[PDB]
Amino acid sequence: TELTLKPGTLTLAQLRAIHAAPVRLQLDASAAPAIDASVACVEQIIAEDRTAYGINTGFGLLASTRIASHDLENLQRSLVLSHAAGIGAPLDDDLVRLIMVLKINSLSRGFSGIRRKVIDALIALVNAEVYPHIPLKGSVGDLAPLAHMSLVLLGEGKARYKGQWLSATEALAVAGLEPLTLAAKEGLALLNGTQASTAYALRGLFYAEDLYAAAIACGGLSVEAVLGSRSPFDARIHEARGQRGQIDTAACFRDLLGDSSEVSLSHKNADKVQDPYSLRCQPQVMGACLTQLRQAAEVLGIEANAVSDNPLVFAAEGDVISGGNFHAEPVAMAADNLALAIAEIGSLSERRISLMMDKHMSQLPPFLVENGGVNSGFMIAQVTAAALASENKALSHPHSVDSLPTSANQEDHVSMAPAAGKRLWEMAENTRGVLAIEWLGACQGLDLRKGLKTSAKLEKARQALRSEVAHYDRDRFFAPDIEKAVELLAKGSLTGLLPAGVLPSL
Amino acid sequence: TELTLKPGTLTLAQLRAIHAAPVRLQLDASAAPAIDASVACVEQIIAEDRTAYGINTGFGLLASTRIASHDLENLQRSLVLSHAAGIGAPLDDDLVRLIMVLKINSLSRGFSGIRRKVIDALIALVNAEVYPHIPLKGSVGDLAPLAHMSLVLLGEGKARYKGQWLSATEALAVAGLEPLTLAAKEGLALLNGTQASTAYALRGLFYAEDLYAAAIACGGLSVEAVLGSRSPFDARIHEARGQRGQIDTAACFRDLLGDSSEVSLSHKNADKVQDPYSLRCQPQVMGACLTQLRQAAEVLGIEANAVSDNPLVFAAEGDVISGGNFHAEPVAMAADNLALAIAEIGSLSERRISLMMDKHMSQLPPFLVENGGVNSGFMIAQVTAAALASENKALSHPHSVDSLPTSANQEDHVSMAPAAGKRLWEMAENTRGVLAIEWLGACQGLDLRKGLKTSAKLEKARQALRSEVAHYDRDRFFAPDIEKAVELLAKGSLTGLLPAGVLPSL
Amino acid sequence: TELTLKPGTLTLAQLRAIHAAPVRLQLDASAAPAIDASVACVEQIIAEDRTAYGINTGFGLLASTRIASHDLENLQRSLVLSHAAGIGAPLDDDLVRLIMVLKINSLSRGFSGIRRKVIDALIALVNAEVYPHIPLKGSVGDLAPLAHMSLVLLGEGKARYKGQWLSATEALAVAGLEPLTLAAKEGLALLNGTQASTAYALRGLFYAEDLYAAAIACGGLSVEAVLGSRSPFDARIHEARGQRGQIDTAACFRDLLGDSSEVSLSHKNADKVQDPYSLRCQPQVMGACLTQLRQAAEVLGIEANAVSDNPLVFAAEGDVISGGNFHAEPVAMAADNLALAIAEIGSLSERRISLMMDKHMSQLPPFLVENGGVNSGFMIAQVTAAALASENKALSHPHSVDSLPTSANQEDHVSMAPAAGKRLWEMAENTRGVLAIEWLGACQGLDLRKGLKTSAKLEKARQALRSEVAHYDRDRFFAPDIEKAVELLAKGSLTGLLPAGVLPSL
Amino acid sequence: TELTLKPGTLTLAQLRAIHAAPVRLQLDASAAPAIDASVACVEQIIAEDRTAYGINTGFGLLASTRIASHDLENLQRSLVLSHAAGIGAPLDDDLVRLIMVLKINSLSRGFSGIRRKVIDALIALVNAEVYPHIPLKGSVGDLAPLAHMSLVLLGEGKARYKGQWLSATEALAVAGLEPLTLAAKEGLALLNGTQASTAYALRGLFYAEDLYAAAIACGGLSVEAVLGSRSPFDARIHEARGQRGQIDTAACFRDLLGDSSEVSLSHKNADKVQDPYSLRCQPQVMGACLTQLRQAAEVLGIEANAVSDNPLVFAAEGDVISGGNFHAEPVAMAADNLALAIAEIGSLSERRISLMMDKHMSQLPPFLVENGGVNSGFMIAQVTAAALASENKALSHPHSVDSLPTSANQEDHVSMAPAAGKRLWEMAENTRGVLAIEWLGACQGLDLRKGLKTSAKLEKARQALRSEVAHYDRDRFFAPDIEKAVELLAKGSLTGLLPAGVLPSL
Repeated sequence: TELTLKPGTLTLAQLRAIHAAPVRLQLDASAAPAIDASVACVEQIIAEDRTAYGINTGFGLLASTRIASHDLENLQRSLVLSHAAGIGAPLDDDLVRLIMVLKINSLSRGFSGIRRKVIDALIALVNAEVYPHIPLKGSVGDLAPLAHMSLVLLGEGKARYKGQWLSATEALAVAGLEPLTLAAKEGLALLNGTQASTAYALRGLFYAEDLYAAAIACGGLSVEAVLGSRSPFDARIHEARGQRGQIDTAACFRDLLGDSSEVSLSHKNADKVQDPYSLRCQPQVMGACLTQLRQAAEVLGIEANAVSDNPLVFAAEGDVISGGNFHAEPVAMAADNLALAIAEIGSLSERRISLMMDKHMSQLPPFLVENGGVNSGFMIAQVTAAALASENKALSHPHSVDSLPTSANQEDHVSMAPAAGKRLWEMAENTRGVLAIEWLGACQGLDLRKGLKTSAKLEKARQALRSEVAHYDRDRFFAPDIEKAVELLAKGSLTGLLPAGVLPSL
Repeated sequence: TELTLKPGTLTLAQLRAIHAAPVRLQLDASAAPAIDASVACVEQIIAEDRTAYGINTGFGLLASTRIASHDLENLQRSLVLSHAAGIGAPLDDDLVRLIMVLKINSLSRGFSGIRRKVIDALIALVNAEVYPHIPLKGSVGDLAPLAHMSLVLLGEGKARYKGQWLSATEALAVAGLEPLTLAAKEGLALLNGTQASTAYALRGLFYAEDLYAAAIACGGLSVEAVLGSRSPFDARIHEARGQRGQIDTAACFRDLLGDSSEVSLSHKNADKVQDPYSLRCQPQVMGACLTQLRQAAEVLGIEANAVSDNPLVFAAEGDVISGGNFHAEPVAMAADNLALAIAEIGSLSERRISLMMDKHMSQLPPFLVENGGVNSGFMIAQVTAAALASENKALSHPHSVDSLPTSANQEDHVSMAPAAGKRLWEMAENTRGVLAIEWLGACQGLDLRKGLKTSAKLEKARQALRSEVAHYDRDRFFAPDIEKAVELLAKGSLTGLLPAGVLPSL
Repeated sequence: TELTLKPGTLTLAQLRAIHAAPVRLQLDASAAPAIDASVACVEQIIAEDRTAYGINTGFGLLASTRIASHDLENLQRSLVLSHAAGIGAPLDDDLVRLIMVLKINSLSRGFSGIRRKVIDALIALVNAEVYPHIPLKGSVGDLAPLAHMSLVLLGEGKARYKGQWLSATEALAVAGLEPLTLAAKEGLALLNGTQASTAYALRGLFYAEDLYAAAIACGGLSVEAVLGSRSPFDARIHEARGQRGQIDTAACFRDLLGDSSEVSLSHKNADKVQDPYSLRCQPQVMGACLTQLRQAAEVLGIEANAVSDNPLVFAAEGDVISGGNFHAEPVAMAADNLALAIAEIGSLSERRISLMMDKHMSQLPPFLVENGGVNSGFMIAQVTAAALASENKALSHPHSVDSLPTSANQEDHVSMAPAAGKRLWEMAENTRGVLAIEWLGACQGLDLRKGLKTSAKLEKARQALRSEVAHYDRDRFFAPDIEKAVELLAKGSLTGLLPAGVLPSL
Repeated sequence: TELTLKPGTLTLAQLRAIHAAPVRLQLDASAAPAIDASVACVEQIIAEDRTAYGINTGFGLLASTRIASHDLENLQRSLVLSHAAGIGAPLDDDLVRLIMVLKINSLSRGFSGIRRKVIDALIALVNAEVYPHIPLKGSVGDLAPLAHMSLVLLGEGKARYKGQWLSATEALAVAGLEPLTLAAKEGLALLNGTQASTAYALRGLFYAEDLYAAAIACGGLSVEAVLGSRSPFDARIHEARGQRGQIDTAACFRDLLGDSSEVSLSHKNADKVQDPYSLRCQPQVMGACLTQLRQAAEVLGIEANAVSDNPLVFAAEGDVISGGNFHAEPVAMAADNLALAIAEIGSLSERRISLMMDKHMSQLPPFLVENGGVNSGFMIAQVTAAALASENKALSHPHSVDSLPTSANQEDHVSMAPAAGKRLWEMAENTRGVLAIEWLGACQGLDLRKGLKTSAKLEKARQALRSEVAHYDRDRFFAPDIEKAVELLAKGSLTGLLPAGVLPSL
């Protein structure tokens, strides 16, 4: 993607694209005025020998002590070095890229007092596909990960280029840069903010959306496999409840299923025995999940565009004000909200798998295999789905309700947004595995309705899976089939079946 | 309140009023057409000897077995009796009233096929202030509590009138009624639905709103008590982040605090040392809480108006359709969302109490008492606040992520909405106790700034507390002071200070 | 019970008896030496004008400031008054009695420096059945509840006698007492300690034990009702695993079931189809629960006898030492351990109920009723059991992992033991309701095996229930049957069937 | 380690050694009788044309259908292939080795009916250091991971040798083996069992023990750094409480600290101001943790030796019995117990870090650095410790309280032991990072007490860290210091300071 960025206007679709693939960006000309004007306000404070906390002061004893020039340049470097105190595995380059772009976006709104040259150095790194090392853990909601990113600007730390670690000076040279020296306010502008928290949660959102889309297709396949009814999806039921998420979800099921299929007609008014809730309550459960993800997306899409550093520079009035926008509470809650959605998408899918395995409910052979007292079929795949779904219950415990006071009680309440967002990634792996197993089971069950077809889009879902995984004719090593179905889901194989304009970023 | 109900149009303010106090209601004339038309559709199915699941069938063996008249009347009674299988403490009358009104509202939209006479019998009970016994527990999201309510219509169960338990026949007579006999579809119309789940969560919402309002006033008092700054509330900071909850929250703080007060001016540019986050990040944390409660309120206000029984009768087309609107998933998630807000309101307040107790941070005597090596002052009240805030972490664990399959796997996924909503009530007691202690502490600390006043609305908060609880001059039995402050908060003493149009139902 | 107490030697059976019913106690003569000797050590410090923290110092500025006599008497009173800062519902008298006896026991070990006269005043209150008001909440693990108890000794607060609240002076007079004045160290000896935390957790233990016992009988009934096998209980299986809890649990099942019964013989080698895990894995699951409760009981039985105040007086060496025995961490963990046991007893029972409702698994009519397309039978009782079991998952979240720093970070890590123990009470109500429903279902199912009997002890369980609740012949109001079964379980109706010497306190 | 295994007698020290490093094992001669005798019992059933579930039956339709020879060999292979349905990252070789040895141990007790040749093939793989691929996820407590392990015996799947993946036939050849054909009962003997669950939890135990040991040394360093007292560790305090974990923990602190040190003497009766609980309540909190880990270790050490497959063969009586020993409930609870210990070790350490950063409490410069309004020192390392400690609260939510019914409700209650154990690994990473930061901080703080030494063993802890990480003289890139301290802890640098015979496996 090639982006001429109007700061503060990134959409969720643009954020998904940044998360998914490399970007080339530059600032729109309209960004220059406010960026340069907050720098000029900082420069005027210094030229006028005024003292402003977080501009030309120290910290602590010196918090309203105007320290001298000399000390102030070095102070920026000391802040980045000492604050780069994170730990844990390195983030992958896609996430590092997203964090860098979010930081560029926020700074480029012109309230932070950082030189346009420093912003353009971050842009050069993005454009060169040079990604600073950022460790996963340490932020309480994002001094440490943002300090690690910023090290490379100073010629410290390391960065990844074409999958290999480079020294910061080699990495800068790849991007056409040499090490920079920071000025007043720039250490705080780079280190204070919510961009790591927000990126972690946005990744969770995009995963939740991918899983929602796949679950509409998988659930439609499972309805067909067990001769379920389309009547639960009737628009009038959903209008009468009035829940938007459910209305839009039922509309997606109707789009994928259509009014009837060869399978449904071949079993006619089938419906003589009411469907289980894991089928018939899909609009209600998946709709609640959709509302939850939309809740979270609204908060996260704002936060991606937020001015989140401190103190803020209001050049139009000539004011520098210390507030609290670095506190990532809304991000932490958005991530905890997303956990409910990822968990319940998986729970409902796991119950549909269980239904398909139950001969009294599925109208299929037990465990979806012919010769069933000699073959186990899908029996243990169903157990794997149970294990994955169960893990998500404990993982749903909220992080936004915890806090510890850091630094002699001044940092006396924090968000825990990073932990909240990061756990969504593993929840999403769990739900993706459940859905992969459901996909496998429903395609197997439809195969056993010999020669019959489902709807146009659900046949595309069958064809996608059968390109890699064969019908289960007799017991064979099961796990490679699950692995392949998971990889197809992770690559977005089913996402394009969902109607446009339903999910926040799609 | 006197209400001429247009079904499906209840507002959150009206729901708060129903929850708070008795009501007298009647249906608007415009409700009659659809109510009577879905009854006529049911009557036409029976007159035409057609068979329709959930109208004139049995269940199970007989699910598409048109059973005879005789059996069908008795079947309604057998359903109510057998389904009234709840357990636990009786609900209070305010909550029973809310459940009854929600059921009236939903049925009166005309999609359920229940006689207007049966709806008007529920209305007569409400109007007579006769409240069926409903036990707290048993629903998985609301057959059992709604069956208990419905017993009284049949002359079974018991009901409360002027605080005393009456037999159902005495209770009906108070309301001008005699026992009714139910018709086709009416047992399911009464028992299926989400009204208990929704009422439990609405009570949680109203509590969360009450606590939000009180926390703006308490936090403003604490800012003043410790000589905190107003600069964190500056509108430009909040506009620059762009989070609506935070913008509106900072506007509330500015309204209550004003630009300056005698206390703030008497300590002038005070601000020489940055405020702790529990003060300066109030817009960010309380704003995240406000967004969360607004999230939940949107879902709950829709659900209060929802058609939530099954099967639904679409008289305009002549269709009866079985779906899943009884599944309370969105309510369960809304309640889990509210838990985050109630917990974090309390956590932030508890940190402000801790700040006030800390002589290095408060600019007040340790533990808010004079003669402090002989007097303990607020030391153990602060511990009580810690205990209450801590309990809310475990209580925040979500219920919406659990389910058990009931009835031979047909009821194979449920919401757990009742448990999700009910736990909010105790969370709210915990946060109310924390805020009561904060109120006490900040008024004590302001008293120690001898003769100085805070802003107009915050002085009203001081006066409200000091009408019941004196300045703490020397150690005395502490707990009665906490009890009185809690009761004042529970009665809404501080709610009217908040600007109108901020909280969903206010 | 009449007890001549050798301090520090209370057994779990004695603690159960104290919890269950009134007591009359006196100290054994052998207690006097150490009690009076630690008082004499305190008196010698004061006579020698020495200074000892927590004996004759203030707190804070004065922590190693020997304050004068005068101030020291008043200081004790100020501590009790200011520390009585709890909130919430009053504890019931049984729990208050247990707390008082635990405090008597701990102080009477002679390490606390409190006059024997003050200990004997607490004993007089117990013996007179006069129970101070103690509010439920406020301790973080037990200054506030122990301060509330202690108020009555000073003629403050209130106390319950024959179910009515009395002023402290009337309450003291009932016990033959007049208000006391405390001496050096006595305020801390009364207020510091773990007795409320320990009592809350002991109540949880006793409930868990009661539920374990009832669950062996209910599970044996359910095995019989569905024609399950006795082979899973064979001692050789359990010896081969080697887990003690499971060995002892299987021995209990064999004792209650016997080698065969009329029902089992009438269905002979029945066993042709393997039993579900909720039957066949009872030794494994219930055994894990038994080990967990034994874990907790070992810790709690020690803590009931612990010296838990501070500073401690070692009269034999002449030393007063400040440590940390008031920290209730081990109690908090014991309570969290008990939560796992209470939850899993309930989960396994709920699955046995579900099995009995499933015609494909139970060999009984669906929902345990004859005429089943017209009668719903136990269908909604099973839903109530699901709701109760589900609630226990969230309630199992541990409290021992939380802490907040109280009082300017000196009280910088606390246990949250009170919250951990108290939540067990509601978990136990939930599991008791599940077991009540299982009891009802299995007796109903056995009735449907017309004229057949189970084993001697399981017939006693049937007779106990059928004395209050009839066979379910046709749909009727269900809930009163659940209520009666719960009350029978709460009264210990099934406990006496379990072999002696299995459960810690039984 | 070279082991002549007496089955069923492995100690926790031996299990630690197996987990830590390669092993060479053979069975003791005394193992042969029972192994061969249960095979002969299986052979006698087949020779006698008897039918025995799980020996010579099918499953399902055929569960008491004696299927023919032919089908029975192939049935073993079909079970392994179809059951190898796990997903997720491959286990590391140390854990695979532990699982293999636990399976060898359990089978070699002679109750499973599997040929000694098959056991010796697993032994050959261990001895050759050839480790089957086992994916992390899928078991609900261990068909799938044990099926994956077993694939390699049949010449399927893959195995790791010298860090590289080999085909199963190459891997077998490395071990001197060719593919095997399984006999009656052998597929179930290999696949049923608790060895993966038990290995996952044992790894958690060993980590918890390593962290306990490191935390005694780190906490002793922190006591010294802030001039804390040794009086809290006095044996008489701990004897008077009577909790064993606390007694043994205080004895460990006394051993490492000694009666006095140069630092403690140089500050003399220092003690004039009481230490915070994070120091003075170390015996109480760490002792509760020790009891918890000992609880868990007792259960896990039994389970490592358990006969956990099914059905079991009792050759002495000639009986084959189906029970439930594959249900890993006790392991799941042991793992949840360990979570409390790992969490609270980390919480207490994080509070000691916070104490060291607080100039009002530490008697050290703020943030442990000289020149502190220009240098940030340990400020953000402390934030990293807060983040890690906080994550452990949510991760402590129990898995043993969840279950889903798998396979048409026969598998109707499961343990979730694998998830319970696996999450301990990440909890341990979190607590290890906290302790690494504490180690760094306390060594820095002691350095600032110029030229003074602590005790003999605590100086060894200082020397170990200072071999890799220098004194923090001025701000520098912080994170590499944390990384090095974590690696030293992970390698057991501090474990050998703890007295022997305290921790279960040490």
